[PDB]
Amino acid sequence: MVNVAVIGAAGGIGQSLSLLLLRELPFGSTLSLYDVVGAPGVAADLSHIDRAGITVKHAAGKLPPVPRDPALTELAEGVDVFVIVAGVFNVNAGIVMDLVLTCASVSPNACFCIVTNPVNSTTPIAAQTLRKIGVYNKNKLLGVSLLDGLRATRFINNARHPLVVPYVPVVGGHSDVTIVPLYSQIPGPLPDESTLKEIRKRVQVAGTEVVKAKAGRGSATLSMAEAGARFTMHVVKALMGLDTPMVYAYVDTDGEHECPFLAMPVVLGKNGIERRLPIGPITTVEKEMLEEAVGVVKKNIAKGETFA
Amino acid sequence: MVNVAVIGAAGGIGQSLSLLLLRELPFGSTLSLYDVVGAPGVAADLSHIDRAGITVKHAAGKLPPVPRDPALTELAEGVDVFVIVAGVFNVNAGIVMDLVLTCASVSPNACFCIVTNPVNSTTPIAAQTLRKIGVYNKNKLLGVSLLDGLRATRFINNARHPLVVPYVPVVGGHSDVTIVPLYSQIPGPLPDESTLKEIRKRVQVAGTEVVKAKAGRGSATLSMAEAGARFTMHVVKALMGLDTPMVYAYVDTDGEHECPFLAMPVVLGKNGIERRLPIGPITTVEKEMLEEAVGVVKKNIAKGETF
Amino acid sequence: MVNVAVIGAAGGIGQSLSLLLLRELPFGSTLSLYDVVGAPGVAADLSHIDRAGITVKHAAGKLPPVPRDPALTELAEGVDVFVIVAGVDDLFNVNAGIVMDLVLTCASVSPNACFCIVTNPVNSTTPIAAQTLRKIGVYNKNKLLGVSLLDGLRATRFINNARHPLVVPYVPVVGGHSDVTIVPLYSQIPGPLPDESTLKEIRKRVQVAGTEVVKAKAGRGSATLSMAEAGARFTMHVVKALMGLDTPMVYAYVDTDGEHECPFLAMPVVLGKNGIERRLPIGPITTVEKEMLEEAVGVVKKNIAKGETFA
Amino acid sequence: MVNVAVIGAAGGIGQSLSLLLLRELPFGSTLSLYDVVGAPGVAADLSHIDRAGITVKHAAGKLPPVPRDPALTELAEGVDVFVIVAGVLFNVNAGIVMDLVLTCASVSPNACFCIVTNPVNSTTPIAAQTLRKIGVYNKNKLLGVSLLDGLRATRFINNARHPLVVPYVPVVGGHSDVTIVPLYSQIPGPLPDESTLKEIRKRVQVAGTEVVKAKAGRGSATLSMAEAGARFTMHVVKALMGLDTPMVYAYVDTDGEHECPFLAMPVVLGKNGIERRLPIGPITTVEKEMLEEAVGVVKKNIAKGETFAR
Repeated sequence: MVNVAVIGAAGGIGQSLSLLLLRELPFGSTLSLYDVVGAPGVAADLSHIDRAGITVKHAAGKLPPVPRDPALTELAEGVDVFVIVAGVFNVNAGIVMDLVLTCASVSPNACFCIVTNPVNSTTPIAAQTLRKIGVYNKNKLLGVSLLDGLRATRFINNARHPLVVPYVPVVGGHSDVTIVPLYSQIPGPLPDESTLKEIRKRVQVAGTEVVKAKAGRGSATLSMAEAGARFTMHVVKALMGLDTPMVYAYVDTDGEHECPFLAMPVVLGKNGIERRLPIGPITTVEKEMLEEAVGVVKKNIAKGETFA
Repeated sequence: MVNVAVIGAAGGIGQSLSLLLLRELPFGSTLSLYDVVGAPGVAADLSHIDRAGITVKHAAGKLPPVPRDPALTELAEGVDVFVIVAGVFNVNAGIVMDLVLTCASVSPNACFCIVTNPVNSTTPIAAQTLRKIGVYNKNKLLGVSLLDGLRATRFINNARHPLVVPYVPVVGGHSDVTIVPLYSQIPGPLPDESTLKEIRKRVQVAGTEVVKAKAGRGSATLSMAEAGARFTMHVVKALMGLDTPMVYAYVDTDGEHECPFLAMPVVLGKNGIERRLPIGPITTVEKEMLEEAVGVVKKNIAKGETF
Repeated sequence: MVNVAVIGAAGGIGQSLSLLLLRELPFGSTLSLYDVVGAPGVAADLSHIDRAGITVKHAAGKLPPVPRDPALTELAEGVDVFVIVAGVDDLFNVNAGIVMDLVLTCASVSPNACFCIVTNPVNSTTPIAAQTLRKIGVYNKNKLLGVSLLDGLRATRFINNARHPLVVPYVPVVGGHSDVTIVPLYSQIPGPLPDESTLKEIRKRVQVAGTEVVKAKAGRGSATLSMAEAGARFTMHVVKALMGLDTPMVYAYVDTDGEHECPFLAMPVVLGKNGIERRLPIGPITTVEKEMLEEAVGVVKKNIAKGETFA
Repeated sequence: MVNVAVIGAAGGIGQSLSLLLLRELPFGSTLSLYDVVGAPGVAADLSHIDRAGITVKHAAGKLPPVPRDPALTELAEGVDVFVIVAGVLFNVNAGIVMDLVLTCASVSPNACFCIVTNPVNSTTPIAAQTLRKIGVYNKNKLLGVSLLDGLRATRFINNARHPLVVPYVPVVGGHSDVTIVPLYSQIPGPLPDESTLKEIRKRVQVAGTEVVKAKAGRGSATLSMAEAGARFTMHVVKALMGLDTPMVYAYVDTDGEHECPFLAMPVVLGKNGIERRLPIGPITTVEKEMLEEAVGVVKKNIAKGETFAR
């Protein structure tokens, strides 16, 4: 009833994301993997785990890539969700533009989730590609940014033990400074000022901590696989009508905020985004910080939009 | 409550093992990670997932491996379950007997699980390692053999669709040909003779199939991580008195069978192996397969204990 | 999107069944409750639980009963599953008449629905429902089941009590549903079965547990908390198979075409998007179980004829 | 591991409360059912359900009740949580609550008491007086179940803000019909309006009479408090084993804080019971008038029940 495709499934992120998706997909679904190198090896590895009721499809790659690769054209028949996770800005921009053109040509009513690293710039890029073809729904393009909310939630639960909250709202952007946590809109007696400042700074520059631990080897591969798999399950469950979750995602604001591509709460549904909620009441400190984030996001959209 | 340690966690197989454990461990547990290189990087990677109730520790290795190191001893204090997944025959046998020596000197009352490649050979080596120390409980040494059950369940499920079974018994050994799937002891009308031979053969050489598709660049890693993590849930959940599961494993056989280290069903409890069950009824074809399998397993055991 | 209706929700078992169903139904499901008296209370009592995504409807019955109740006809539009648990030396007659009328009223507007029978004289009431559906003109032999999970629950509990740390998830039970017809197949389960002369006592206990419970109640009532646990599980299995989210294997008092000579035995089946899709053979049994089976079948044969003669 | 005793298990609320507790209790625990009439019928009814790892005990009552029932003295040995459910009004119900706490606390002075008897405003302080005569009284181990309001509040708001859904709604005050004050300003998302929040906040305060009206004066919400009572008990047992630290709203005793000694306020459960008492938090002007009035009514109920003990 649902078909989920992963683009770039033989990488570090794609391998772990694929394993978690297999263990949680509903009965009777189907998977689909694609990569230039390593797809056959990964495909005949998940076919041995029992997981009754799940079928795995497979499409091999090609010697150094050519535009509009023929193999991907037959893999994209009848696909409902595309998880575009491929890359290692200039090099990554071309890869995103190449893939969306091939995938959207066969299936034009599907949903897209962007997981490539500079989400601020590749999300608007994908909007231009769908405009040239002539098919574009603003309610079916989402940029995954749930990783920051996972870091904000963890950092507050370890400071107010044994008081535990499920989630924390985060708005703004998703790169380095455009992330702003709204710690005031959660139940409980917030710890103190001049300590929320240290916690708020940690969430923004938490990425550089992981790459420093690896001594410049890699990045936080395991974190985004968990964050990507959680968000992907939200879309499919809402697609079948088994949920109406309220999540935070980098979406296109139809009016609303002056910035056209802010990261604001939404309500998912059968047809995609269903409701766009206002940010809500915020304090003075979170007001000055938010106004600085919107300015930086403005340039990021334009720079990404210069390419395409 | 319960402390779980994964030795050799920065490898390709052990990285997916740790991620799966963090999402299933009970509230208030602990996770310990150790490897020679790359331990801190994995450590400050899972610490960012929220997962309230779980703490994470780690210990870093050093220059090319030396004998028993202080870093491994400090992490091993008060550890209930040890998962040994580390390696690259003689190269792996030397590594395994070193970690068990250093781990068992600080927590002799723990449960040891073996994940490394020569299962029929590394498991008796660890038992001979513990005897030399002075402490060895035959109910607290298990060799993981759940991958064969996962393969045999999938292959038989594809053939009898839409009939689904939760598990399939597998006895014998682990290497290539000692694996004997007992398809007669499952509920249902088995498809047909002269077809089960191919299915039983596919399970025997399923490992070689993955390496060929990888162009001889590696082996299965995503499938072995799932089996290793699933088995550790049974041991931990039973230790804290929340279940008593019946599993198949490559365990010691005191009395019972003639082979000193056959793989047979057991029942797990608050002290480890508490009840060993007989293999049960079999047919003629499976009896012949088990007769040849026993001969190779006996020879495999002797070679490992010699080392 | 699935519609599940519980007929007789204000009785002793209907209330617990409805409460158990409310917490397990899938998102977007709808629950209907009908009874002659007491339906509004159950309705605007269950509606105050959170249960996001589930709507609760109801239709109150009437005065001393009348045939073809107009409220039931209106409530039966757009229904997928019918869960029929409604009833009070002549206990059989009242229940048979009630079931006949209820099936006649419910199937006249939704012929493509599943019927589940939970009224106690199962062996005689299931062929009554089949014959009524035949009389109407619509009858699907893969969409008519009789719940028989209570005996399996009892057998599993007893055999797990016998063997201390060795647990099994289920136990095959074939035959019928009365006290002489239940026959557990203890040979087709893993492990070293305890001993002879200890299994006969267990089988007798499985057969007489109902009278044990009734007598323990000082002759005042019957088993209601246990009977409501089985119906909820069977209904969950049916709805999840119908929606396409599973294909499980169950034991139920279903029809058989061909196979056994007895028209309405209880054998393992596999459920699918169209109800039953594959009936399986009973399997290999030992000699002691064989002797029970031929005696079990004889009583079931005479049970079926009474129900058919009633119509 | 954990022994849970349900007092009054053969009643309308107790029977359904026991059925839900059998399906959700952790492996390795034990149930204990007691009542004056009908205990044997219920006890040998839940033992047929397999649920491997659970043992069901039983203890019959007596003739028309006598003080200090001997049968209730052996069952009280080893219990870890007591769920007082027996009931029929204030004069009759106060005698029953006073008798059972006296017998149970004399054998198991280190257990948790979860009062579910109907006059929660008046019966909770009564049990405090009973425990003081014996000489053992822990204020962190005595709680009153008032979770049926949060269930009613969440369902009513979620039916008007579709498709926006919240998991819980904070409710404080008391528990009868005027002492309930829901705090609808403390939830995420844009609140609907005014002059409609007034009708919603009022319905939560008069919902009990609506259930009785539908029954034509035959009963009350038996199924609702069974679900509410069973869900609340699971929080306490899990926090005793150390498997959770939930934050819940309950009618507890405050060691200072509010001037009213028995307000309903948020708390944090732990290994020893209540581990933290949290401030109510910011509220709006409209809800400020309701809360100030509610405290005045609550004060009478505490003193009305605390003088019956003498």
